[PDB]
Amino acid sequence: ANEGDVYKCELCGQVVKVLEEGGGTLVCCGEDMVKQ
Amino acid sequence: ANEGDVYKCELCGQVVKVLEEGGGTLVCCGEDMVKQ
Repeated sequence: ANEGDVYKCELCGQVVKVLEEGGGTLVCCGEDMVKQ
Repeated sequence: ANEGDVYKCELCGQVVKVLEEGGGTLVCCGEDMVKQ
């Protein structure tokens, strides 16, 4: 994901902002978080 | 996780901040992110 990017969990509605970018895929509730 | 909380992946260094709180556990590189 990228810096400044905002991700959401469609299962629980948790939302995060990417502060430091890295090559891993962000996961929550065992599903891929969705880029906003 | 809580609003304003910061999480990091110890494998790829990806750093996120929680904008909206949910009950799920944040995962990256298939591992639980660490609460900073």
